[PDB]
Amino acid sequence: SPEQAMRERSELARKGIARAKSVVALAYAGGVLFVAENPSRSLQKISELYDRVGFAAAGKFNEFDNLRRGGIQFADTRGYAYDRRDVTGRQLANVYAQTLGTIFTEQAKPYEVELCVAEVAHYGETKRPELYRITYDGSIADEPHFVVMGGTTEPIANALKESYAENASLTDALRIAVAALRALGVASLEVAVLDANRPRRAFRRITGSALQALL
Amino acid sequence: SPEQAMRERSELARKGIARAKSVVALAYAGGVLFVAENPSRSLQKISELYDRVGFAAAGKFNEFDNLRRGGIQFADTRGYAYDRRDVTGRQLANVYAQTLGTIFTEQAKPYEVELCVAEVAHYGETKRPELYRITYDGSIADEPHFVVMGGTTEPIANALKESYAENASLTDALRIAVAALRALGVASLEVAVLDANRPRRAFRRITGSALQALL
Amino acid sequence: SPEQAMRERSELARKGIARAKSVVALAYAGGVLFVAENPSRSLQKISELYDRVGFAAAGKFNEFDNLRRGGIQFADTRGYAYDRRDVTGRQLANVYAQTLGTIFTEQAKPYEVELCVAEVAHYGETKRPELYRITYDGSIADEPHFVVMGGTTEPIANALKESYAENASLTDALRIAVAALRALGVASLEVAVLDANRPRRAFRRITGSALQALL
Amino acid sequence: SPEQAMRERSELARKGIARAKSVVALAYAGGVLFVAENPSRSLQKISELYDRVGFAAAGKFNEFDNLRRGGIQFADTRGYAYDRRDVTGRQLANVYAQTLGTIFTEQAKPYEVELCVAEVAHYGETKRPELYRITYDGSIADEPHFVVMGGTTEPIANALKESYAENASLTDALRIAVAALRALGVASLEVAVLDANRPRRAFRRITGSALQALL
Amino acid sequence: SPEQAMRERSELARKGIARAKSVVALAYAGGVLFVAENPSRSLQKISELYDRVGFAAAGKFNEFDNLRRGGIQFADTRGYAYDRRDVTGRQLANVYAQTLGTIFTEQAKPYEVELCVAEVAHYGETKRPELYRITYDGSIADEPHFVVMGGTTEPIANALKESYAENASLTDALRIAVAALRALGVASLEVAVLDANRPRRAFRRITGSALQALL
Amino acid sequence: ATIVALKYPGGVVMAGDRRSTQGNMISGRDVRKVYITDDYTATGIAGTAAVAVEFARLYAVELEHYEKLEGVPLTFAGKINRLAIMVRGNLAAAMQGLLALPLLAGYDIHASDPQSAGRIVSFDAAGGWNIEEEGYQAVGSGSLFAKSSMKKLYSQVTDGDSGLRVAVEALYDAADDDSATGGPDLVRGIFPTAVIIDADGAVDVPESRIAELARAIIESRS
Amino acid sequence: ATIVALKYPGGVVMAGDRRSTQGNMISGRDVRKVYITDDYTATGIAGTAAVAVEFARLYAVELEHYEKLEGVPLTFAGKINRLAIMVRGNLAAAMQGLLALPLLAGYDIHASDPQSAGRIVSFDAAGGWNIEEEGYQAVGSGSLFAKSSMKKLYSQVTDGDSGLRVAVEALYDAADDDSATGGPDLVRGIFPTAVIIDADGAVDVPESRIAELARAIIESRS
Amino acid sequence: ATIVALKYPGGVVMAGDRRSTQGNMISGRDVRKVYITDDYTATGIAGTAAVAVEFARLYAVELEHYEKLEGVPLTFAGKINRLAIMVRGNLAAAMQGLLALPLLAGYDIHASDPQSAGRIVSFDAAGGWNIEEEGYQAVGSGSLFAKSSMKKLYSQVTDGDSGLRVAVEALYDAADDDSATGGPDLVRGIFPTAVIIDADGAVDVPESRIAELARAIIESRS
Amino acid sequence: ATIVALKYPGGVVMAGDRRSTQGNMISGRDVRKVYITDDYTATGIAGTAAVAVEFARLYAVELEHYEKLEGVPLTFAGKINRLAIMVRGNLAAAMQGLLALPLLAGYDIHASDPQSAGRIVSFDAAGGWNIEEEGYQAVGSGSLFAKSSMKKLYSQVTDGDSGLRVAVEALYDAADDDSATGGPDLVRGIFPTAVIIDADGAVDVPESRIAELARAIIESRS
Repeated sequence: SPEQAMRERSELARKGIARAKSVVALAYAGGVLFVAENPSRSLQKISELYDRVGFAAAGKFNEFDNLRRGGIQFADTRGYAYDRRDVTGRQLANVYAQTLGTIFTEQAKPYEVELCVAEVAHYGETKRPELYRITYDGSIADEPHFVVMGGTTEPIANALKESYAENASLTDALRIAVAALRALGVASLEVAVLDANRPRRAFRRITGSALQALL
Repeated sequence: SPEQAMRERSELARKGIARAKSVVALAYAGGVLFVAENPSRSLQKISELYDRVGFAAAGKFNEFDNLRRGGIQFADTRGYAYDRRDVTGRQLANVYAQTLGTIFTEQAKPYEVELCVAEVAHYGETKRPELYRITYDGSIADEPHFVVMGGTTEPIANALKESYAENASLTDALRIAVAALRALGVASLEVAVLDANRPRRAFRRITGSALQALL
Repeated sequence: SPEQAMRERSELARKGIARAKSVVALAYAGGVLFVAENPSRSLQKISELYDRVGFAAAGKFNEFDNLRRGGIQFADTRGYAYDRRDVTGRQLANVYAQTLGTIFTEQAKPYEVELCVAEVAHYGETKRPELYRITYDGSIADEPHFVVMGGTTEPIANALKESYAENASLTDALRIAVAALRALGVASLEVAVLDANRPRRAFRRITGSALQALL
Repeated sequence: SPEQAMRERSELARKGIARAKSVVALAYAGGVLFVAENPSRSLQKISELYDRVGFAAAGKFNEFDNLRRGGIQFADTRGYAYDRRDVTGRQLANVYAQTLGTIFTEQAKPYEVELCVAEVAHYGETKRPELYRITYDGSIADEPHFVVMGGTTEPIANALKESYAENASLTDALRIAVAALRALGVASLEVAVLDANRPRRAFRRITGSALQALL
Repeated sequence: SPEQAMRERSELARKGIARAKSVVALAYAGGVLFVAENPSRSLQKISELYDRVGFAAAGKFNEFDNLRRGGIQFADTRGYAYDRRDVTGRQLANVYAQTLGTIFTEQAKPYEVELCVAEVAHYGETKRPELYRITYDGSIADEPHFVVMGGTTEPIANALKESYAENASLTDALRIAVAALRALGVASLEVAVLDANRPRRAFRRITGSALQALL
Repeated sequence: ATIVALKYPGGVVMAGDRRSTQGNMISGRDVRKVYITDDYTATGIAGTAAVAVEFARLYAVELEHYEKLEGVPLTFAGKINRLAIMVRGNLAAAMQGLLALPLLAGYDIHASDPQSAGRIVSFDAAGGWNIEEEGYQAVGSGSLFAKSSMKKLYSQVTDGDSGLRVAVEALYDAADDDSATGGPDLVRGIFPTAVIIDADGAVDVPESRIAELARAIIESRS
Repeated sequence: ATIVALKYPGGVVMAGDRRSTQGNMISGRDVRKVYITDDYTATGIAGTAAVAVEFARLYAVELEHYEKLEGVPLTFAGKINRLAIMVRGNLAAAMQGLLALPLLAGYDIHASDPQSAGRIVSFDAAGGWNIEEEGYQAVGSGSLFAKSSMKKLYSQVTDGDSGLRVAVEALYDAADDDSATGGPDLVRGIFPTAVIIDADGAVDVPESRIAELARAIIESRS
Repeated sequence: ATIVALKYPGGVVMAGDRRSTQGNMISGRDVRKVYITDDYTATGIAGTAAVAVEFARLYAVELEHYEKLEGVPLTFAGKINRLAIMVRGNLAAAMQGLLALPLLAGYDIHASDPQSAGRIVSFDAAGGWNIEEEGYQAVGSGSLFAKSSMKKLYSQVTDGDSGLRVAVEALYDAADDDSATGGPDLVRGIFPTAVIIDADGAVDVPESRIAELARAIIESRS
Repeated sequence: ATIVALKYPGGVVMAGDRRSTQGNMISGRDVRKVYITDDYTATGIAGTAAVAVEFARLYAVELEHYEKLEGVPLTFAGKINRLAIMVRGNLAAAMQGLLALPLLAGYDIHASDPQSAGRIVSFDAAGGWNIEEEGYQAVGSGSLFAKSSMKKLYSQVTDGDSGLRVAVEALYDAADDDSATGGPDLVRGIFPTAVIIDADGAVDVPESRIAELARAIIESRS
């Protein structure tokens, strides 16, 4: 009976993600903001993939770390084979959806992860940021405003469905997301942005007293 | 018991397609018209395969995206090996039926997709358009007037079985199909045509205010 | 039913580690201290991996001996390919988490082991020691003060959660850990340190009358 | 259910060894003494592996004969690759534990054997003999005085736990072990020693009237 | 449950051999005597392997014919690689035990055969003949006087346990074995000897009127 | 055989001769060596008709295959990289006597200044490529004579017609100096083929315009 | 072709000429041979534009790929080892007529004395590498003339401007002695390219500074 | 290039010169060719800096890898066998023009007589090895002159200082007779490098001791 | 290099010289070329120390491995067959300049007549082997002189001492005629090495017996 097996694998994966912590991504005036609860400075939940593409994940660390390494390898090979400007976040989201669907179907235990891919416009260009959410079974959805993954997402999703303001500042957006995650100081928080104003590499981490000032 | 397993796999696939959205293809005076409900400008349900061959699908995005990439690869290789005029939509429909039957039989989970292949006549020639419908188990059927896939198809099939007029204009056919899908503005609609009047490449997308005018 | 199989494999592994003896790792002023109960001078539970990286394990001897040999091979290859200063304990902990997760998922019987990786700062540098704990299913956690593995860990964990003093001496820390394991003379005890004051290789064993004096 | 399968395989192996005959190894003043009940002069239970390493086994003949041939091959290759003095009994005991654990886990039927590896000091050196016992599932233990394998071992283990005298003579130790096995003349007994006084090869068999005199 | 499967496979093999006919091997003054009931002059149960090694079997013809061909190939290769005098019946019995154990464990149906290997001394030498019995599961036993395989063996085993005389003549031994099999003329009997008096090849068949005279 | 390319304000022009030779024997009089490969690029290989048509066919298939898979066309740098990979994967066969050196002309639509968006790329035997900065380039056996003619005539180029005229005159000079290059054939009516790429795309130049330009050059030199 | 590198107090400077040749024929006048590969290193290969740009592209991809996977940049010794592996994996092709010998310049930020943190590494055909201790190095066909000029001029280097001036003068002497190296072109306005690496990172030197320095050298030699 | 090794009562000493050459051209003045590979052994390869450092790096990695896996260091015979395997696995490349012949010096701690525990092992091109019994050995292009000098000077060796002095004098004689070997450079202050291995382990000899010994030899020969 | 073997009533004796050469240059003075391989056989290879020791090491490992697996030692014919396989598997390398031709001496304990149980086996380049029937054999570059000396001296052999004396005298004659063979060195005290195999097994001959025999031969020839 395929339907029973599919239901059980889905239930296992959704229990796995339900016991994890929450990471939220928000589109603001200068790009995309990543905020996650991470009491460890050594195991990171947010990373960069290419010049204007960002990575975020929730769930089991080793599974999405393997996924992040594979995505970096794919992006580097594609950029070297064709050229740098020919690498977009849509291709990465598609390749992630294919590999997660294959893992869900063929492997003994599915991956208990939820992924998000973010892209920003190139330097000196005006384009709305894109957020893609990839689910454990391979479903891919395109989100215009924000993505919430991990833990209990309904209260955070409501606290962000209200009070979200387009073209907000970095400080206001950071405060808003920090408020929404409670439905946390410099420690236990991992924060990164994709800065559209940067010439080539848009990814940078906000750590230490610089993060303290903006809170 | 093979019969129980086949029944369960068929039921799983038909539930999968039943929860998806509807895409309809119609033959009109200038070729073939593709109309689908798609609230995303980034993940496309309608695509081209070769110079006069079109692609449409319904169901899980990653599965039919993989199928579309494979069909493009097959058509390009065949056109380069023999020549361009030796590539027809019948061969593509046959290769799709073979691969869907193999997936339905050998793989753990069948593909929850429904495909349609459309071809138009070459430039300066008169030939009726052909529509092929390929089903998840590999069944292939040839349709003379229209194909409806995805969601609940009986009311749409009736609303098109009536009011369909051969040799209709682009505007009338577009309005008729938009009416039939309701049994939707510029957003949430993906529209493409196969234009028989074009010299080589018959595929073109109707987007923005140009689509707004024709509604 | 995947959930029943996962529960049974986890129960088997946790029974396996529950019947083993206890090893504890503690961060002190001069580095990291390893103390384990081992009545055999011939089969060792504590080993070195690289210049500033240490290894400790609990459970079935042959499984973690195989893991230790694989980690030594990985560290030596990485150090030769890039350079020596480019090898850290984080990479080893990640590779151990990946291999333990793969063994837990694909193999007939999971490994009944618990691992700990310790690193200290390079010579003439000031950095807090890091302790990583890797669990049989592949979970990786980062511990700031101490790690207790094997046997009954709750009483030892309490006896160390109290009386632990940062920047303690070697003698005081050794006495404290020896006291905590009881919740043992020169024989039946294996003791090693990672000495941050050493120029290149930080690992050394304390055996014989030298261990007797420090007790 | 992995626990039921593991229990059944363990029960099968322990029944298999329980129906076999007993072999005992004892450390005396001149090395290690091997005494086994063997009514056949043609199928041997005791063998040599390298210059100072000995082999003994109990259970099914073909399984431990295959193990003995593999150990001889491993020791010869290691001695030729590095050098002769770099081959110890610890490496052989470890390789036997790994292969027995792999057979217990992956194969349809586990091996119903129990192995013992003995080493003595090199010529002109003083070091206590080492006895390693390897069990069918891959468990390895280090024994200081004696090892008893096969049949009913508790009465023999008691009859040797008493009356065992360190630094005993060959004749006294032989008589003591012959007495302990009863809880047997020249026929039905296989006797060998590892003689630490020999220059290179320490293994020699005691057969015929020479064995008769020492009884 | 491994124990149930092992019991069923053993029961199947022992039923298979129980329905076959009996072959007996006896050591006499001039070597080894083979006597079997065989109404066919075309399918032989007794064969030679090397210069002084003989083969006998009971059970399914094709299985032990395959075993006999493999043993001939092994003996010929070993004799050519090292030399002729380095091939003994012990090695053949060991290789047969290994292959029968592997077939019993890995294959779907075990072999329903029982084998016997006989060797005699080289020309101008005095050594007692050796008889090895190999059982379907791979058990190997060494017999000093006689081996009985196939059919009901207890009455034949008693009729030979009595009246057996060492250093008996060919005629007396032949008559004794012919008497013991009844618990048969020139037809329905296959008779061969290993003649220790022959210079190189000790195997010869007794057929026709020469067998009639000796009865 | 000679192909020339030059840049004018607002676009680029490429033209080649029509002769194929087997030693000293004329084997073809109507060879086409310049092909439109996509909407904004054209390629020219100095060689036989089959090599030029086959290389252009494979390159066009690769470009359209990418455009269909990804939904967008490649950038100009990506096209250069793909062509360089194809050229590099033929070095052993080139040293075995079958060497094809292409010349690429294109219009970059993502450049900030549209009047300087024309591009010319040349390749060497080892597979290396260079973007040209002087305004003209030539490949083939008469390439040195054509380049020396363009060096003196390039000051007259101000738009598409002047560039076409200078390209035809450079091909005429190459034919005048090298016998493997064919000149305008007035008896048979065969003239060089040209392609013009501008902001609207690559189009083939009609034969009568080239014929009138060549006749004016011939009467000027008489 | 010649690339020079020299160490000054607080950093390092690297510069190369702009000529490419095919035998005795000048094939390029604007070749760039020095590329910034990461925030603190630069590489220079004496050869064609394509080889230099492709080798630099592959090396930069490798360095950034490691930085993204591991979270930290490689040490200077790790960068040398990776470059040496890439150079070694090309020896058969180099003896087949395609030899690329790179020169590496960098700034080590983990050194204890920041005023001597500049590094220069050279490579040989077999793939061997050496860290230089004299303060300057040169590769290419005019490398001996440039090295003999720096041997006499190195006593004047006290900071970044003096080092840049001495590097430009050494390239001028190499061009004066060897015809495969191009000198400053005053008619066309083409000058050598330079990179300066210090504690703030590797930056490209503007063309007008090099132009003024070259003009002062030319008037001095007149 | 020349490396010398000699045995004294209680240990062994090994020293090499600092020159690297490309034909008749001096390419390096500070090459180090003697490296400590473990606590009681040192290796010297007569060649470029990269070959010596890379061979020593691989051999040290192999020795430490065994020590970490097995818990004990290899015996001296096991170390010789591993080195011989590495040397043998390079014969085709050596006949292809890249030949590296190492010299091994060590102290055996498991010998019964500690005053004769020093060892010297040489290798040939085919990969064969010999333990030396005369008390000294030399490899390189000046090895014959150095060996003939040690044959006459070896009677003066009674301890570590005498052995170091005789080794420096043998290197001086090799430099005096062969131009690929560099002598002591008093203008630049560059001297040969030496290693001493005794019962306490292998240590590097400080540069000032070698400098004073070389200066005394030079004043003696004046 | 020369190894000799001869049969006496009750056993066999084998002896070789101590010189290794690299052309005309003496490279070794203490080479051992005869090794005991098991309790009743000995092998001698005319070549360098490493080849002899390595071939003997591999052959001894093979013989002991068989003895441990099977429980009994191989017959003499089986030992010859295994040695012949090892020799045959080296013909291409031998024609590549690395040729090792062994000589085997042994005592057969299963022979019916113990006084004629000594055996001598020689090998050729192709891998063929022959059991010798004349009573003596020699391999190496002085083998012809040694064989011609044994042909005249073999009538004096009646037991082990006479055989040892005749073997030493044959080696002395080979050294007297061929310069690649070393004679007895009275200044350094180095003498040939010998092995005697009889019914009790193979033993090494002490150096003082060989020294006294060689001194008596030298005084006889004076």
